[PDB]
Amino acid sequence: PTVEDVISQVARAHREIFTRTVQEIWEDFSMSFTPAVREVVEFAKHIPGFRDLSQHDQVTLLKAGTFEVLMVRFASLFNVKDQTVMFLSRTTYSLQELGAMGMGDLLSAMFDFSEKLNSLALTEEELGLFTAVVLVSADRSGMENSASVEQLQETLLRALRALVLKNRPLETSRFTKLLLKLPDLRTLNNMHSEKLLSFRV
Amino acid sequence: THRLITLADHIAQIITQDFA
Ligand SMILES: Clc1nnc2ccc(Oc3ccccc3-c3ccccc3)nn12
Repeated sequence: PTVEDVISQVARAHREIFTRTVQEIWEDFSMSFTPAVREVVEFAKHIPGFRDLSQHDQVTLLKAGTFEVLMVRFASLFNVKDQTVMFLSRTTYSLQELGAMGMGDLLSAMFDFSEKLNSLALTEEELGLFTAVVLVSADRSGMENSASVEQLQETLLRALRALVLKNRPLETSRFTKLLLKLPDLRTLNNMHSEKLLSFRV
Repeated sequence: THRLITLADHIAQIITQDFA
């Protein structure tokens, strides 16, 4: 499809789908986190070209890039000034209150990343198109057909280039600043994807 | 009474369960 078809479709799905004791915090986390992951999978279906990939490649991409998508999606839920993170159930928590989980370092890394992402002032369209780019930009190890994924990545990368130029033409490095978040996201995934979660058994 | 699992494995668990 055309670049304006990609922006319109990806941004529409982005609005439709996305937009105090240790044990109780882990139940609120689990009940917020599980639908959040499902939302990434539903958003992925609505990405022009994603369903055309083989079932294996779709699952491989979602398994590799869902943590990174959640870091971008949850970035706005981190209040850098108040030092408060809100969960998908509208419950707000202090950093200290949340220290009783494993993470600790993941939560402070998230405050820095959201702050960095905030300085860009992405419009909803831009954020939705970046979220799609993040998902298709995951490690392509174990892909039956990496070529199909690379072409899906460049289709979303061209639409993001155009949207960002349409919005802030004078800010010629806006696209660059967005591609520069990719190794930051890759470091956070490499540093924190192995951290442990607790569930009532 | 409590289960422990990495962020990656729990994500992959939700994914493989959703693709049924
Ligand atoms: Cl659940 C849920 N629903 N909304 C929010 C908002 C923030 C939040 O952060 C976390 C808190 C504890 C453990 C992991 C994360 C986390 C997971 C993936 C990517 C980034 C962070 N979890 N959360």
